[PDB]
Amino acid sequence: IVGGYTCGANTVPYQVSLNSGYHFCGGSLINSQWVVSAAHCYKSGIQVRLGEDNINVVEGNEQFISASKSIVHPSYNSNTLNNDIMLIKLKSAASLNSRVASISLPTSCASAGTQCLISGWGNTKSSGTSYPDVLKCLKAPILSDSSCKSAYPGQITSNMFCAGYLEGGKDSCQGDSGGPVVCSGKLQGIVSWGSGCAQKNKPGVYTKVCNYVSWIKQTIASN
Ligand SMILES: *P(=O)(O)[C@@H](NC(=O)OCc1ccccc1)c1ccc(C(=N)N)cc1
Ligand SMILES: [Ca+2]
Repeated sequence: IVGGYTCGANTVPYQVSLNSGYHFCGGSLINSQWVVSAAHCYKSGIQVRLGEDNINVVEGNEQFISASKSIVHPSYNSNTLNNDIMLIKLKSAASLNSRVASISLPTSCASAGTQCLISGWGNTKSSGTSYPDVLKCLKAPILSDSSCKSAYPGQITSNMFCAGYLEGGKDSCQGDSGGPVVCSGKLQGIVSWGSGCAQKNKPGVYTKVCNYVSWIKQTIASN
């Protein structure tokens, strides 16, 4: 996160760190045994890390649980990033408590103008490269389908929305992928792509999670 602020230890109880020896992506816990993230973050050997604030230090509230499985969206296109969503079932269920908690799924899509919260451990600088330790947060608005298309002619599908500031200066960045965009308590977006980070007229682009609620629900009922 570029241009955001330090969240405060465990104030985003649903934020997940995906680690394969090092944090490579973020995620969102959606129930005792499942995490949603971006399908562009798939690889094998993922250990979900819940209860994290500083990812380089054991501070006491973590649950590190290996992935028993991952299901990348059947229609994921890595080239276009259309359908950038994947589900991660945990080896063991997590103990949910005030500091470790699941986010609820959307029953409706959020519209343009709705302010959300994007969080992650990704790069903070659009200057010399710098990765943090503790979770950064950014409050930011979903933009209009039209400004988003105007900003990326030809690349925005119906499962994509933009969120951010066309002025530049605040955005998500490398390493933030797969993590949350929560608006009014609902996980509405998954951090997916953008052109550079925090640049003028190039906002963050997010998987429109409301489009997948049915697939998610059906997958968790059978896996
Ligand atoms: P994420 O992996 O942290 C990152 N996306 C990533 O680099 O891969 C997708 C990609 C597709 C096409 C060209 C480049 C990258 C990411 C997430 C959010 C932003 C952002 N500016 N909001 C940037 C990169
Ligand atoms: Ca930690």
